[PDB]
Amino acid sequence: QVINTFDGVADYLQTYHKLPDNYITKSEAQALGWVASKGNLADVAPGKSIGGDIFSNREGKLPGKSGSTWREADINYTSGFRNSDRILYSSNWLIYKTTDHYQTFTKIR
Repeated sequence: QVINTFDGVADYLQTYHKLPDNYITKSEAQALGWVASKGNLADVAPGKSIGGDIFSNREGKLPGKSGSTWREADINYTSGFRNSDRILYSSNWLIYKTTDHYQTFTKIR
């Protein structure tokens, strides 16, 4: 099976300290041919979801420890345009969720 659910990815991150093999950055996706406005990710990178890019967190929505960095990954993606579901994970593996395109977050771990 493909690890792309909230619990599946949350557990993987906290245990393996990295995203599963089905995640690729936006820049890797783009170089493969992903064109956001065409929603072709599943055509150009079968089985992959966007994940691993740094999330800025300038709006102070997520709780940053002094030297921590936040990263994000798409959740529940299989085909077409990207959805609004994302998993947010910190340097010390704090896990947050958003289902409203980064408007609001809730802790899941």
